[PDB]
Amino acid sequence: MNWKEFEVFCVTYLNKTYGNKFAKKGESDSTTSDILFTGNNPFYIEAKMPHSQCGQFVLIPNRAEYKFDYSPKNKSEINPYTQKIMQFMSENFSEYANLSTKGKIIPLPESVFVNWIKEYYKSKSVKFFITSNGDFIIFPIEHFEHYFNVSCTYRIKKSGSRHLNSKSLPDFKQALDKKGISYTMRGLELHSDENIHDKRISGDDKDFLIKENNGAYHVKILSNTFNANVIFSISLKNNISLFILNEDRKAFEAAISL
DNA sequence: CTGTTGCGCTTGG
DNA sequence: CCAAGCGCAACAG
Repeated sequence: MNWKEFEVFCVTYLNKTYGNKFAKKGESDSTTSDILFTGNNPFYIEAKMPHSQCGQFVLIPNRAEYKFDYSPKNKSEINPYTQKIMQFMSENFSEYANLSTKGKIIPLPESVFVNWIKEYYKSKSVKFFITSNGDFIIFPIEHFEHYFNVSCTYRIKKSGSRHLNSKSLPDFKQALDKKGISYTMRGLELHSDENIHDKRISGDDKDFLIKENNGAYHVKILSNTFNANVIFSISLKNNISLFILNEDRKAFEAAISL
């Protein structure tokens, strides 16, 4: 299943097993965490697939100073582990200053990255993670390293899309016409008997993406922002202590009972 | 009202 | 399986 279905699967399990106290938040909403527990001890739960990413922050190369600057537009604050990562990258500036989509790994001790994750998720009011290897695994954030291997890379990650808008409509129609596509439009709604699902076309410095939903097409404008972020990847361990697993399930049971 | 950015999410070439 | 990015919301203008 995909990540959206996986999160629903986790919420269904939580409500079935522990009562109707858990709610999934909006898909792709970056301002909140995946699952909210309702109770006198409220907290969020992150659902993670076995191979997932797990937080980021943008760094801007300062070529005049040969160091990295923490973006003032980042949505979490510098913690001591952020600072260790920035120090390593800045002291190795020539190795990281040339940004790439392939990414440059950061070979610091894994504990630095685990500690970043623990601080970051604490700051988001996330007390537990849920994952699955065929059975559901629920654990408190302080035990993260017993469940996931963590790595960290610095890579360009293009920013996301936006909806086609009225101002961009002439440019979009011009791009369609140059491609020879037969279509009509009612406002921002596109109609075509051609097979244009997931089609990419461009014009006047705009890259468009045509998505099919309902009974017609929804057009997106892709970003032109290509900044680079430190970003964490996690891989579920194949060998997890059953002793830790069982005590962590009891810790979850305590948290929802407070 | 529009375009930019950073964070969500593993993904699919 | 590894180089790579779109769906989303807050922001500034």
